[PDB]
Amino acid sequence: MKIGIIGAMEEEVTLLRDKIENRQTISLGGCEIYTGQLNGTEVALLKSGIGKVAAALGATLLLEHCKPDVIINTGSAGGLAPTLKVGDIVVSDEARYHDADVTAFGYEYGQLPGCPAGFKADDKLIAAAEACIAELNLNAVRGLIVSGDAFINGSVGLAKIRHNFPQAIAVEMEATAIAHVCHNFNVPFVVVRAISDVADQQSHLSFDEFLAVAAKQSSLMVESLVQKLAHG
Amino acid sequence: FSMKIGIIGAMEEEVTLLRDKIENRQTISLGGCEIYTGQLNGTEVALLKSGIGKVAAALGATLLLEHCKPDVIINTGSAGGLAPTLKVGDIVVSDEARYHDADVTAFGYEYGQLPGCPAGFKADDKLIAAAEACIAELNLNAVRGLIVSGDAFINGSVGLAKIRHNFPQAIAVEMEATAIAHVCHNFNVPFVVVRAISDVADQQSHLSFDEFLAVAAKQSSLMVESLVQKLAHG
Ligand SMILES: Nc1ncnc2c(CN3C[C@H](CSCc4ccccc4)[C@@H](O)C3)c[nH]c12
Ligand SMILES: Nc1ncnc2c(CN3C[C@H](CSCc4ccccc4)[C@@H](O)C3)c[nH]c12
Repeated sequence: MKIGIIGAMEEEVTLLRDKIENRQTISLGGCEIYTGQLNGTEVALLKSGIGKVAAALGATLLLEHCKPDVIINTGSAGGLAPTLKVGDIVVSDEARYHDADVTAFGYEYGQLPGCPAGFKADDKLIAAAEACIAELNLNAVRGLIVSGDAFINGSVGLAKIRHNFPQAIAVEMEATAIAHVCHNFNVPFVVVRAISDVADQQSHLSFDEFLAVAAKQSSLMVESLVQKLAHG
Repeated sequence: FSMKIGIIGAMEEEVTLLRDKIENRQTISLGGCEIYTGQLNGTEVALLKSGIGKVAAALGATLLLEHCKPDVIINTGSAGGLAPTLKVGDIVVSDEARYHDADVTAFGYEYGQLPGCPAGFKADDKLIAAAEACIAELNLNAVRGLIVSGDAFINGSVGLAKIRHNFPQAIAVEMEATAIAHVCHNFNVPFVVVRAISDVADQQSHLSFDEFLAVAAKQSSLMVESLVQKLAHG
């Protein structure tokens, strides 16, 4: 069993990179993949870069060169669910683009042609993440995570997300692109991210202040998740 | 006699004319995409049908580069016209490509720019020069300039007005070119976009698109055919 892990930023993957033993680095298409073992479990950790295209490019390389069994997308997120606080965990049951619009041709808002309207996260991965959450006494929410190529900062951008996706629990920039690539290769995925901000007019300040905490929380969750998946 | 020209279009109607002209055609099926290998009037080509939108294009482009290692990439297909002098059927050639829907301006990046990327991706001078030569030789109407991409079909209202405000110099809008440019940038692969106008991205864009996609696909395909020939044999 080989678990794939994707994070956008150095800050989001560095704690995990530090823990990978028998570590090698694949440098390709402007991405880095760190292979080896995380607490005795085979992993391949991609630092993708920010945004949908970076993520898609990276995920494609990871799948092709490492052939992981499953994909875990980690990192920070803007919280949208009312009970989320900075540091809290969000688990995808599903990922959708909040910025895709071909509704003029009768696709669902956020759906692109040739894709499902949303991408369903894997039930077994979700169950394992929720067990870890319980064992670690974490505050978490499970639900729709929406992705776009914009940093959300209140105002019109937030209003548009609330309009189209009142049920969305968090917003970020890579998860759906990762889900989309996984869909095309029939690879199970889950998103396990931690809240850095709440996507409002204070989101820039909050993010600067709480990215470190979000990166730590998400990484600790991912470590626990990898362990649970490999060793029950 | 040793070059391989990569060509990318999103939709079947955009690649079908080119696909039909491929000698010794074969098909590679991978990651939900198709790549047609063979020769086009004697020049080795690899033609990708990527599907629609930024991720589809990125996934497709990555596979094409990894599996086929083309020397250059030509992005073909339709676009919404933004430049005044553009009519349906006319050619657009990219000088450069920017995301019209990327916004990390909150952290001081230029509008359209993603962190880790240049603010826009420049098309290859030689590729552009040859595209401009084919335009003269074919006696076509064309504009060269900035082409912008996003994951939305543009249909007037705020959608169009926002693009025109943020990119007053943009000459066309579509949904794959910048994703392709971005992937090519990361692999150090020269690209050019050579598309043809199907609509003017206004209230009427959906009707205009349905009506003039065939014309767009024809005119773009003709241009790519001449371009491949020019790149291969001067
Ligand atoms: N409010 C928000 N909107 C969109 N995404 C997020 C995220 C998740 N991220 C965090 C990452 C950074 S956003 C742009 C950026 C670039 C350089 C420095 C700081 C921030 C990007 O990979 C997506 C947290 N809060 C968000
Ligand atoms: N007004 C416009 N906005 C964005 N893109 C375009 C384009 C270029 N295309 C044409 C392609 C189709 S747009 C979405 C779509 C979906 C199903 C059926 C028809 C069109 C997509 O690859 C981007 C032409 N006019 C456009």
